Amino acid sequence: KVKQDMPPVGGYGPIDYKRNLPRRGLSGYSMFAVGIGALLFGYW
Amino acid sequence: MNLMLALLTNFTLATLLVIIAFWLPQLNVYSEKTSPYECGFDPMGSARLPFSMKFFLVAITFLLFDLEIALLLPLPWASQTANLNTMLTMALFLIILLAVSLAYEWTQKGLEWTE
Amino acid sequence: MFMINILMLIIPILLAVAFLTLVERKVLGYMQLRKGPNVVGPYGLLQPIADAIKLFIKEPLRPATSSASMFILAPIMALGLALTMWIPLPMPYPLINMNLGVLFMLAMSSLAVYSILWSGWASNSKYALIGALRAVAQTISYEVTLAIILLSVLLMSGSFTLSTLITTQEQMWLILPAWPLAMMWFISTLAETNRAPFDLTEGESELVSGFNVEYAAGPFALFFMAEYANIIMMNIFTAILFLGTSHNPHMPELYTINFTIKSLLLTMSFLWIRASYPRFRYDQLMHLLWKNFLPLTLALCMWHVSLPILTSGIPPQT
Amino acid sequence: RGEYVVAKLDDLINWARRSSLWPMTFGLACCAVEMMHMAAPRYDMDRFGVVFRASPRQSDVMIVAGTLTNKMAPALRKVYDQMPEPRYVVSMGSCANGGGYYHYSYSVVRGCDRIVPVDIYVPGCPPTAEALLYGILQLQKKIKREKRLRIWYRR
Amino acid sequence: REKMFEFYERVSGARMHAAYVRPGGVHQDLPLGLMDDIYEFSKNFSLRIDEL
Amino acid sequence: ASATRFIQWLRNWASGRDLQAKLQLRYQEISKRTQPPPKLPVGPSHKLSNNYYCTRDGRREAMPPSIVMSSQKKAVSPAPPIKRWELSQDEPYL
Amino acid sequence: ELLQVLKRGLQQVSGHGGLRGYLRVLFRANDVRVGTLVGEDKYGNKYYEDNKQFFGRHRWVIYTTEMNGKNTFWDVDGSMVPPEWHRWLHCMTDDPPTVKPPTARKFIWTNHKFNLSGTPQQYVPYSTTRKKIQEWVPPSTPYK
Amino acid sequence: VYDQVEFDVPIGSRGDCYDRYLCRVEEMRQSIRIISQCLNKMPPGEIKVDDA
Amino acid sequence: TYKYVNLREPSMDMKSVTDRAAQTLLWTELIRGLGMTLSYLFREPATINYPFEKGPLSPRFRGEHALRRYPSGEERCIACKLCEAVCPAQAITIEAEPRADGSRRTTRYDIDMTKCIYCGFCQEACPVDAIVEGPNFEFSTETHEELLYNKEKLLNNGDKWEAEIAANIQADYLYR
Amino acid sequence: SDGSSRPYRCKIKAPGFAHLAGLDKMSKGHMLADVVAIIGTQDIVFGEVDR
Ligand SMILES: CCCCCCCCCCCCCCCCCC(=O)OC[C@H](COP(=O)(O)OCCN)OC(=O)CCCCCCCCCCCCCCCCC
Ligand SMILES: CCCCCCCCCCCCO[C@@H]1O[C@H](CO)[C@@H](O[C@H]2O[C@H](CO)[C@@H](O)[C@H](O)[C@H]2O)[C@H](O)[C@H]1O
Ligand SMILES: CCCCCCCCCCCCO[C@@H]1O[C@H](CO)[C@@H](O[C@H]2O[C@H](CO)[C@@H](O)[C@H](O)[C@H]2O)[C@H](O)[C@H]1O
Ligand code: SF4
Ligand code: SF4
Ligand code: SF4
Repeated sequence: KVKQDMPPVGGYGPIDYKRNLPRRGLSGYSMFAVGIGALLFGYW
Repeated sequence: MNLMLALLTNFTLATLLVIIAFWLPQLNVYSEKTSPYECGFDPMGSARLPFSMKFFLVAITFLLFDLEIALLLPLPWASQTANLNTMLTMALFLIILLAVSLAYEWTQKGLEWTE
Repeated sequence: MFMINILMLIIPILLAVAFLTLVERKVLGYMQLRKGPNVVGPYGLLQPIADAIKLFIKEPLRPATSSASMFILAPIMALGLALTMWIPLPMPYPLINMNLGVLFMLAMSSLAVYSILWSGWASNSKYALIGALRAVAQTISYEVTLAIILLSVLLMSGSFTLSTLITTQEQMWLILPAWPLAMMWFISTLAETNRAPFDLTEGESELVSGFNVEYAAGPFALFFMAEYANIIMMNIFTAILFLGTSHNPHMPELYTINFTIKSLLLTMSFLWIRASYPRFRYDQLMHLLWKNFLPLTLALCMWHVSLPILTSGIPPQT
Repeated sequence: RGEYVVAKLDDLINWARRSSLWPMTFGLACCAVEMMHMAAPRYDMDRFGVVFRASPRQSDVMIVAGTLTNKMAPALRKVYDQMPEPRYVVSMGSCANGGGYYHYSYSVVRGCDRIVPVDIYVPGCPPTAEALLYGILQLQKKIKREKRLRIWYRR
Repeated sequence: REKMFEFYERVSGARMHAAYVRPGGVHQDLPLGLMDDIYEFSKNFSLRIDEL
Repeated sequence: ASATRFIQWLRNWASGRDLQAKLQLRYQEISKRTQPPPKLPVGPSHKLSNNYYCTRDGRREAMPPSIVMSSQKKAVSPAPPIKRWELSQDEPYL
Repeated sequence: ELLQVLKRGLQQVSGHGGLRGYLRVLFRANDVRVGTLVGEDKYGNKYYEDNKQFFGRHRWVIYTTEMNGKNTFWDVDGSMVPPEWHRWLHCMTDDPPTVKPPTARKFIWTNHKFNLSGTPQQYVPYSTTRKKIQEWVPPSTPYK
Repeated sequence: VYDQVEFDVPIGSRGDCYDRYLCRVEEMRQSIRIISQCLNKMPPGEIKVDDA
Repeated sequence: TYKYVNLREPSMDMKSVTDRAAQTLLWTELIRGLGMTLSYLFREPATINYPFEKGPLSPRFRGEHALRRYPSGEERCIACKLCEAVCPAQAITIEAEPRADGSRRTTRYDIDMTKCIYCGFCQEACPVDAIVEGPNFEFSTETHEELLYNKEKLLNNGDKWEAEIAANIQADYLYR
Repeated sequence: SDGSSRPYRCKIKAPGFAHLAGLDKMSKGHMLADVVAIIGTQDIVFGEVDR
């Protein structure tokens, strides 16, 4: 019987390609509030 | 004397290292070696030719703004005055006027480089 | 006994600089999924020595068109002034205690620019000239902002003495009340030291080597040594300014340990930043400083003048 | 003994020179891609102390990586001449070695050794990045064999 | 890219100048187990693009 | 593959990805370097009959160019206008 | 897990026959990993593998300190690997010559040789053909 | 056999370097998309024209 | 089908405008880029320890040339000159004549390794597997002349590398 | 082709040849460091440009 390089019986598993940049981090309100809170503690 | 000794030592050591660098290695001088570098081809014209300055206006402004910091540096000492009403007004007056000139130069396109 | 103290300053600086080059190569290597120097000595520990010896037995070249005196003067001045930036640094005691130590550093930093200007001009070469004029532009970009930032911070310290910054930060790091200034300061020191993403006077991918394209062997090494000595010095300056270490007079070595760790970590971030970003275009550097930092630095200078007065927290003059 | 001292001093300078080889950022054609692969993470030439630098003034080695044409020949000689000494040349690939597959071309220099002296010849079209790395290590061992101060002593 | 030269070398014996595609088809057939390796390479590459 | 748990968490957190599932260094998932021998198929011309080369000779079917005009009604274009492309349903906007 | 890491590091000193052998490999090969010995060739090279290392680092050779009368304690190069182990080391095969020995021929070199360039026993090219035109030889006696 | 694989052509809007950078990056993802189809659709048979 | 790489309209609600304000002032997208190079610092690097470790190759690798023999020790080459005819670089030079016995054998067989493009057409063209490209790629020399191989050098290469060469042909000849 | 086993003429059309010819057009009004970016965006390899 012929034996040459072929893909598996049901094909290969799924391959990702779409862009994926996960969304991370806090909101603008939260980050500004932390910074202003740090300033006020420092001033005091 | 401490400071002058420190300055003399710093630059002496630097000079000594240059002297070693020039007198210790084997030299082989010829015309092609010491010719000016320009990526393998001979330079077109002299490197002393005029080089246009596109930020000429910002450079002149730097002069006027650099003198402001000389006027603002004494502020930590000025905060020790009893007459705090006057200093705070005049301290803020100077900075605001410095900000006004920046706003004027910005809006009039002085910060953009010429073409 | 003072000359011995001077030598216990210069010699470690040069050795610290030499092994900073190894650390930079390794850190960039691992951040780039490679190893970096690991053959010359164990873990590449002897790589700096090989580079130093190699460079000083390499033939130095005086270009045929160069101005000989300024060509030789410029590298001497670069290293000489680099070592002079360390003499007022309190670690925790300075070699030279100066009333206006902060101002002394501004003067010496401004004078160190001319080592770029005169080396580039004296070379009499077009890539060296372009690199030199980028130094003019880059100095025009940052110094005005850089001195005003120091002024805002010193309005809380109360003097230009560097050792007073230690006393000011006995209860707390100044980075809390002045983190907006710390950010703009940190970026300024990158431009001040000609470091990526502001590595424009040498600008390798655009100007081949910029202001020092014609320098070889020992003279080249001096510029390299000066450049890396200023990386460390300006990160030490940042640690003193914003991350003050507590000083116990009877155990000063504890200060020097904690102080050294902070300065090392700040120095690592320069390598970390170099591995992470592309390069500014040198006109974009000017507009960064003049249109973003300067408007905010001017506003914050007003704020830090008023704030001690309105909160009744003016620092002592002494 | 002077003989012992100069023998040791050669070891010192030879070790420094072979341990800190800085090739000129210089590549001509296909073979420059394999040179880029030698700098890449798998081989990481930098781990040997081999650092690319653009300026000829700050370079120790010229790797001639690709075809040298007649139009490019003066430029290659110019940047070689502008290297401070000691300087070495590595000829990489068939084109630089002896003209290769454009050997009979009217516009091609039949080997870069017509223009510069060559220390190591690396065969291949292109040599694998590992073949080039073998060539660089062969240059290091050549430098390790230099007897400059021993020969000076016996002059 | 180094991993992709390995695919070149495994079908042609040369990392770069394969001379593999010729008028009439290709020079040699895929070696056994090569498509499995290409699939392993492909399954992770999109993550590398994201890092870029 | 040998990184400790803490370093795995640190570098996973720093990159925002799960790096361990898509490691860029290859391990045991790749093919063996010794493979069983192939037995490759033969092409369609491997026949013992009904296989005269003159009936499958591509080169000898190539003809010299057809002369349309030699220097010895509705207008036309070289081909119909190209149909307009459609937006991807996969992801029209990156 | 940090202590476990340090114990692996300490086990490498013992795995290399003490600190002297550990320093020997660290300075010769700039690596101190301990692998499974696969075999040794007649020139003294030692071949190791570790299949938990990523592909490329899972096999390696520790070159002999002496080969063919040449001191190779510090001077080693890839051309010291004999052909039988060359195939295994470059992953052209899975089987070492210990398990799958090569086919023996009378004409195959019994003693492998490394790169001889730059030595008195380097290769020197020459034409392998004989003279093509024979020149007439005048008579050895006078007659004129 | 390019008429047998599905892929999208990236298109820029501003005609500058940044849009061409994005086009090339997205083209790499489409190449991975095509490669995935080539592995699954690879047919058997010979590899050069059976015409000696 | 096509897709747009850069055709976005950004949100103008207060939350989205403040999220961009925080990004501009707090350099959030620049910090995100530091995290990615930090994550590589703690990855195991891809460097191998050459020359103690070697890059993987396959049986098809095209390296240094060699002239092979039959098991009896007779040369395989019959001076047919097919390798010389196909050589894209004209790197092979051959002369031949009847040996002292009646055999058809070469008297000259040169390969200019600085003309060769290591393409492998010669071993494809050879009808008797006489000329092969072997697995050796570590034969850089100090002189140009050392790369102009005559018949003695190539026969020595075959005698030197036959053990590996025969095994590589054994792995690949059913693909040929 | 002229009917024989050796091509009569083979003109190679390299995309980078046209693209590089347009470098002067694309660089109008830009600075030195932008020309570095513009060269890269064209994706030039001089093997095909020069042949
Ligand atoms: C209660 C009253 C209180 C009053 C005070 C309250 C005020 C608090 C909030 C004020 C704002 C805080 C931030 C101010 C810092 C300066 C921010 C800034 O200017 O960044 C914007 C700048 C411009 O970039 P761009 O977005 O292109 O242009 C904008 C439109 N033209 O973009 C940049 O600067 C980017 C710089 C690029 C180079 C960065 C390379 C390094 C990045 C990592 C650094 C990490 C920082 C670590 C700092 C160390 C601290 C020692
Ligand atoms: C020792 C120091 C350790 C430093 C470690 C560095 C890694 C830190 C990872 C945190 C990620 C950065 O910070 C966080 O991520 C992204 C960065 O743009 C921001 O989120 C933003 O990202 C992108 C924009 O580029 C978009 O998804 C969106 O516009 C916005 O949500 C978050 O508002 C911020 O809070
Ligand atoms: C007292 C200290 C604090 C006070 C701040 C002092 C600095 C004030 C800065 C100038 C403000 C007005 O001046 C300036 O005018 C121009 C118009 O050409 C505005 O707008 C212009 O510049 C900005 C940035 O270059 C461009 O994005 C915009 O395309 C353009 O319209 C600026 O956004 C504004 O900053
Ligand atoms: S030797 Fe081969 S790979 Fe190198 S430049 Fe010439 S043709 Fe290209
Ligand atoms: S590999 Fe190619 S170029 Fe080299 S000798 Fe064989 S046919 Fe000629
Ligand atoms: S090596 Fe092979 S192809 Fe070349 S002449 Fe000899 S038998 Fe013919």
